[PDB]
Amino acid sequence: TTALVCDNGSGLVKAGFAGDDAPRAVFPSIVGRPRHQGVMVGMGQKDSYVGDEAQSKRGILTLKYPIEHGIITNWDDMEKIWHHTFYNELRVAPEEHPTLLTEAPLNPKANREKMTQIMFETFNVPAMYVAIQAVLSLYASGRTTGIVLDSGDGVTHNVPIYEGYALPHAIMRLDLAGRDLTDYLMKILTERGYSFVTTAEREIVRDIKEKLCYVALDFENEMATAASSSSLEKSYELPDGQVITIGNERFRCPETLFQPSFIGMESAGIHETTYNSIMKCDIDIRKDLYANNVMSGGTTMYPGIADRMQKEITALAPSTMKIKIIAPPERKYSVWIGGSILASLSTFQQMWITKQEYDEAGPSIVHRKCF
Amino acid sequence: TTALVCDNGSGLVKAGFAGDDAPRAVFPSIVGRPRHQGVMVGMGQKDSYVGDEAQSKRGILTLKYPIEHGIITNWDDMEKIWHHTFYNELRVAPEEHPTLLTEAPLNPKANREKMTQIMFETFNVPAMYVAIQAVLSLYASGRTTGIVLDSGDGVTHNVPIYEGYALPHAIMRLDLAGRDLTDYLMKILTERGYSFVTTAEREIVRDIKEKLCYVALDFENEMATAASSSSLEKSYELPDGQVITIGNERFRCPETLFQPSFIGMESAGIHETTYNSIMKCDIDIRKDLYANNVMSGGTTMYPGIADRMQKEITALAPSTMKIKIIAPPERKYSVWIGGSILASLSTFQQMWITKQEYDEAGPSIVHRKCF
Amino acid sequence: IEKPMGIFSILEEECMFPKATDTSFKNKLYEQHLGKSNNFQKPKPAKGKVEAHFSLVHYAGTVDYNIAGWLDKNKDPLNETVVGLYQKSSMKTLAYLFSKGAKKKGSSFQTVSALFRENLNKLMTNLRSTHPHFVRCIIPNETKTPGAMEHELVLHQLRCNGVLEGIRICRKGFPSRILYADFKQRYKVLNASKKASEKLLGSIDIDHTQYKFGHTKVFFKAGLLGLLEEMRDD
Ligand SMILES: Nc1ncnc2c1ncn2[C@@H]1O[C@H](COP(=O)(O)OP(=O)(O)O)[C@@H](O)[C@H]1O
Ligand SMILES: Nc1ncnc2c1ncn2[C@@H]1O[C@H](COP(=O)(O)OP(=O)(O)O)[C@@H](O)[C@H]1O
Repeated sequence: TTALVCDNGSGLVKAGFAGDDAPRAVFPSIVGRPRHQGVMVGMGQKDSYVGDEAQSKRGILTLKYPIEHGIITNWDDMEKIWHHTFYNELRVAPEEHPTLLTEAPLNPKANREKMTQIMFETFNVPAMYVAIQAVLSLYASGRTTGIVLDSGDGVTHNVPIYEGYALPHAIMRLDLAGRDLTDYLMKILTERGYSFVTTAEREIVRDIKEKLCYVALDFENEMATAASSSSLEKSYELPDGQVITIGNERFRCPETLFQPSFIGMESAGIHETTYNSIMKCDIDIRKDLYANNVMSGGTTMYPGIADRMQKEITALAPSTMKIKIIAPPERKYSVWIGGSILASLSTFQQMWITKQEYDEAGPSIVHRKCF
Repeated sequence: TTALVCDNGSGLVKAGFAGDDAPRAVFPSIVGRPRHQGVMVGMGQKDSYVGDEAQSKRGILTLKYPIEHGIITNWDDMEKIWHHTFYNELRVAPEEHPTLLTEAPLNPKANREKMTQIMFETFNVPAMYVAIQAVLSLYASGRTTGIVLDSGDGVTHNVPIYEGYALPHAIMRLDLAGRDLTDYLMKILTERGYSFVTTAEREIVRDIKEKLCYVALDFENEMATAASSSSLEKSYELPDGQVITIGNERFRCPETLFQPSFIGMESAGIHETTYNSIMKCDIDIRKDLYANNVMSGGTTMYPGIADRMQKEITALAPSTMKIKIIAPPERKYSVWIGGSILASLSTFQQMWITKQEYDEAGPSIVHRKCF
Repeated sequence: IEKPMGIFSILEEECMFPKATDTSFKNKLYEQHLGKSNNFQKPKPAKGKVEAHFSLVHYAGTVDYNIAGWLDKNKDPLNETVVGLYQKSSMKTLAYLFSKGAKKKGSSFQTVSALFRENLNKLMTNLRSTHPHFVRCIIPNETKTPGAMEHELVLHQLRCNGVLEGIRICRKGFPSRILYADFKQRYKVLNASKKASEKLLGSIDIDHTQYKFGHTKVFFKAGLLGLLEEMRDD
């Protein structure tokens, strides 16, 4: 029967049925709890909202993402997330549906294990499987070679793949992603007088980031320009009026990805880690990797990011190599799309982990080639 | 019916039909196997590439020449090579085709024995025969007397022939050939900063050797010249840009053939082994041999090798004999050409080893004058 | 052809896969089926025909197929925004395009073989809900000369109609179900009802394997009456 494809990630849970063309249900992976006491008896306030309901009730809740950097920290909230997904967003008994789960590379094995165990005990699925987000992202792009630069809300990784073979020793995980950009924007928005501190208004800041920010092709020129003119200021109306204006910030914020020093990190920028991951691969496959820089995840959705990315990585690479950047317009869902594609295969229907098999071999089965 | 001429050699399998003018199929005699694990299911990745397929998939394979020095060391990969040759390169059922095979002189007896046995059991040819590469290379040159200096990729041997008679007591085999030159070049390329260690990039080094290297007429003068000027430096672009430049190495590398001490061998150089092979023959035939030095094999294809060869062997020989060196412009295929010529004959059509005969007398029939 | 990992399933996989090619399809087919089945088998290079790629056997004999083009012939991703355009057009095209999640495929996973195997089962069920009858209009001759016929051409109509398969399935059992009416009168010539049948059968040298008279008629393999045909005459 049909298989389920739940791509957790941070920030956004996106689920749907295998074989479909887009995730049916998409909502923020947060859990809220009231933080005042409530006085209207008979209102029957529940004790913890979740998803879009919490996102609507923000004003009186305290929101807590149960996934920090690709890893799950609060397991009970994650179970609430999954249960809400299955029983409300998809409205389907998970009793008879093999589900496909995703996770970033280089994660604590305990994460994946406990994930498997909860899936088989609490929800009691018939089968399951855990896939690497980047491989699925490659699937969705109809490629079979090329490094993929996924950058979700919590983590950022490069995976070089060639002829369907992955070179694990060249995988580069980096813990800079949309949440960090949101925080840095919250910080640099103070110097205009705007102060957002609440977990609620962090969402306001995230919206501001998704609407106004953009990558600048040349940082110094854009800085000097914003200094001289004012053709870069754009306004924005908050949920209570009182429009605000941001200028330099619009491209200061996402610039972090290329100069992580802005937030005190020491690691190299996006382009730099990409080029390094290239150079770690064997010399015979570097031209194709140069030609097939796939890009996915919501953080790669900035206006101008592909052009700046191309310029930098061109400056690093030799001059006789063709640099291309595959940036589809729906790339925010490429992981889920590739997941649906893979789950819909038949040559895949023998890679699942059967409930019986797990009962036979325990949650240690995941690391085994029942991967 | 048609006969097949499969010249195995090291480094390069070259096959074709008897009577033709050039081998139809020519491809590197290697067998690659993936060395990563592969993650994209449904790719149906085969488990062992071979030939040009592997030469193209180099970046993710580990290449294994199944012929070390004229001798076959891994029989399963050699069987894969033969099977691929027949069924894909020539696309011909070997059931109804006598095949001609070649091997160097002074090889393990079990080599040709097991070769015949496999050819008769696995592929089930009607007949076959094993010839000496040097005799064929003489056939192709339209000669009937003269030392032939075949220097393939794995082995180097001299065979003096006169009036169609071979003098076996003077056959001089030496185990220095193109593969060792490639390795020595890999070594001395370090002292410039370039490091190639992978079996894949040994092929890159081989290409560099085939393109840039050449033999110096006078080693000391060329060394001093490369020291003084820079008119010898030439560049070369690797498969990912990053052009390199090599100077002294261009003639340092193939100089080994004349000074094996460079790679720590004790035997004499090419010119000197040739002269010795001459001197071991009867005094009455030495002038013709002096006049008819033949050269075959890809390693004898360096720019300038014939001139240096002539100078050296002239210095060794008396001053009244005339020294000549027959270096045709296609000498790389002289073995296959001579094989086609010989197989096309009819005075030869009774030298084959009929499968019935082998079934009657076992693989020991090879050494028996059914040669 | 129809089960999971069958030919149609594999063709669907290759219509989904990123960089599939005819050669990859041929390989996947072989590695999934060759040797590991009996119906599926290798084509035979002969007869000057251009290219066969895999040979199947049916009730109407064996047949080998050519694979070049099956991939780009089967993929048909139906766009959706343009179908909305059609629904909102002003002609009567919208009359066709008038407007659960489980087992419904995406507008990017559409494939011809799927719709085939769907409506084919629609038939094979609504027809399974109805009593069958059969007629096989042969053409016995190339031209219009009645009465005269050639075998080989009607031999083809034999297999395309597969009536020889019916005669074969009824042929490896007891094809001859006959009463006593002619049995007694044609077999009394060696030993001149039910017990009379037992007498007339035990006396003309037949073993009790290749026949059976249950309670009304006697059942016979074909090739045994011919044995009697020449012997029940004297
Ligand atoms: N248009 C946009 N511009 C910039 N950033 C965006 C945009 N849309 C989403 N994002 C960021 O990307 C994140 C969503 O990425 P996603 O791929 O859902 O992450 P994950 O894979 O962890 O779920 C959000 O947290 C948001 O901050
Ligand atoms: N143009 C060239 N210059 C120098 N060396 C060459 C050239 N072409 C081929 N070679 C060397 O010769 C070898 C091929 O010789 P070949 O006669 O095919 O050997 P074999 O008879 O063992 O197959 C290769 O390994 C290569 O290193």
